[PDB]
Amino acid sequence: TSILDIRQGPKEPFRDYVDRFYKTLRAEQASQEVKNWMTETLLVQNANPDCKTILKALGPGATLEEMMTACQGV
Amino acid sequence: TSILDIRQGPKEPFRDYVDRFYKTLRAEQASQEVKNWMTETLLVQNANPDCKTILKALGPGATLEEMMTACQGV
Amino acid sequence: TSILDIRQGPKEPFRDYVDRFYKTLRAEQASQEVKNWMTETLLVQNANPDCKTILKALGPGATLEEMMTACQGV
Amino acid sequence: PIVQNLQGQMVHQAISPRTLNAWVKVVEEKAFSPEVIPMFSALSEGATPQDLNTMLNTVGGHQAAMQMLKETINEEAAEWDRLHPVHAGPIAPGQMREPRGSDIAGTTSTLQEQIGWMTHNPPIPVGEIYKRWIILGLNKIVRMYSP
Amino acid sequence: PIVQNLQGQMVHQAISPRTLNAWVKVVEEKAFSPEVIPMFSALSEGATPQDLNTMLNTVGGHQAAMQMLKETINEEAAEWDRLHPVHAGPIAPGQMREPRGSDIAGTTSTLQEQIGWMTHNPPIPVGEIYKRWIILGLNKIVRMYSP
Amino acid sequence: PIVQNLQGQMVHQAISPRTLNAWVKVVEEKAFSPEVIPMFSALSEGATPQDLNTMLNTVGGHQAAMQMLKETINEEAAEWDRLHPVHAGPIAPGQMREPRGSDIAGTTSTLQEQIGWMTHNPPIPVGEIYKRWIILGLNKIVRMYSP
Repeated sequence: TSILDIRQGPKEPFRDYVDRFYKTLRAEQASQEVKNWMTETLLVQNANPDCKTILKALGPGATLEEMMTACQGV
Repeated sequence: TSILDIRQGPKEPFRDYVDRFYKTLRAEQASQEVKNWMTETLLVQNANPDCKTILKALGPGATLEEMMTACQGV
Repeated sequence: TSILDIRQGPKEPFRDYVDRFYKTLRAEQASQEVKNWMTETLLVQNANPDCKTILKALGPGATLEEMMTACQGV
Repeated sequence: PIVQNLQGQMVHQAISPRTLNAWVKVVEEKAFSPEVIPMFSALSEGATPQDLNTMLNTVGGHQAAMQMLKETINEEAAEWDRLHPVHAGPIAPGQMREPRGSDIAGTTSTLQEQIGWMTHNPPIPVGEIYKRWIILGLNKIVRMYSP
Repeated sequence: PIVQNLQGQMVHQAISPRTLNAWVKVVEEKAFSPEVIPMFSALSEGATPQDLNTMLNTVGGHQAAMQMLKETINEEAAEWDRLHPVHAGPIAPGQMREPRGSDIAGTTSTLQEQIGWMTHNPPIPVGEIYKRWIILGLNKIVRMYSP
Repeated sequence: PIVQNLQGQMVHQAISPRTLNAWVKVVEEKAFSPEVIPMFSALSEGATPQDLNTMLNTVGGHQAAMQMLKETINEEAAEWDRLHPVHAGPIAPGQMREPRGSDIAGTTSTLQEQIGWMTHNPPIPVGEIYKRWIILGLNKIVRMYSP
């Protein structure tokens, strides 16, 4: 399965999705800079509308514990 | 469970009761002399009437193999 | 789950509750003095009315074996 | 633990994983049962304070008991400090310092310090002092946890 | 790990498969539970950075946590480099180089280099520095993964 | 593998059955998963080419992958021979011969020859060259077997 095919379900907790992401990211062998680009970009983009909304409110500069606690009720 | 609460059932073999007694006696930490007093006293006292009757006929001076073989049919 | 969310049921033995408390207290990393404050305070406060009543009668200075034997029938 | 090497000296060697796991498994299976105390005693043969905190800290479950024990260990330690006052004047360059309750509990002492005391001549049995506190506190638990 | 040989010197010996498997099994069974930290600590006795990356890299599952840890290890490493600047002028022929955050993380250093630092006199405890970062990052995880 | 003996020399010792079985079990359980590569790497510590063919030949199942690997090992070996030409004139009596791709793959060399190269001064790391080919070929597999 390709990294672009990794997406969050409509009922799937973000948490279970983030695990899937760094597992697939774990099978990507690209430069770190590209993998940083993938992190800030693709993760949020394939996140579900309800959490996506939430993550837009965190702004930039956000870290994984704060994202992970931010989308917990969703 | 306290040692005073250890008693023989009306259908319970003595044997199964004597096992319970030295297990609970095993969790008592008292002087040996007191534990000797408990042995000759409490064991017979909380024994069932049918075996109790039997044990009264053994008299004093009796040892555990003879008590244990004495109340076997009961 | 947060330490403030740890509370005793209306039918739950205190014992099962105290176990839950020092497990959650085991995941708190605060200074010892604060954790002492939590011990004397929060434990009794979220204890059920029937045992709570009991614990009020022990007064202060009480230790865990005496609390644990005090709320046993409740 | 501190064990004797082939050469004929006392050196520290680490405790084994299937020893660790055997300690875990005992606790899992027999909880507060009395057989735990001889069992403990055998598996604590030649053990350090440091190894004894490791064994206590690696418990899961029975946290009411684990707290009661801790508090017994500190009481017994407070009592060590009471009974044995600190000694007169400054510590000699030629000598090493006397232990406190917290050195016996392993807390304020380092491993090399724990090896100094035990390997030195006369040796001091800081394991056996903690061991009695553990066994004493084990009696407290056993007596309480009887139903 | 780097262990003491019978002859009385510190030499490297490989870690054992049933030690490896015991590390695996702990993680399988107790996931993020606190008992994992003393357990880790015992099984990391005398361990190298290289062995510590081996243990972290051999995890399966819990990849969100594994990434959070990585990122904590790099933060703690970035902080090592910040706090300890590089030293004045060229490296002496008679001496060996001071470590960076990445040498502590095992990344930029070789095994023989990791043995140089630890076995040399004075020795530098690059294991214990990584160990705190691991334990610190373990606290982060434990606190998050509390429900 | 070639291990260091107590006397302080490098001697060959055989690999253990529960090591062998642990290799088998990894492959059984985690198939093409990435954790297989650090795992491999640990269990290949101090290993010979001969031991590495033993490990590859003892696989059951996943024969499409096993063939892809073989063919990668030969490609990487063909590349070794290309990059490193044979040396000028006849082989010296005082010296031992340079390896080819097939000596690295273990095929054309004997064990005593594999021990000559590794134990001799300078030593040549024919294990580590095969190891990269194995890891490289492992990447090929992992990337393909991603779904």
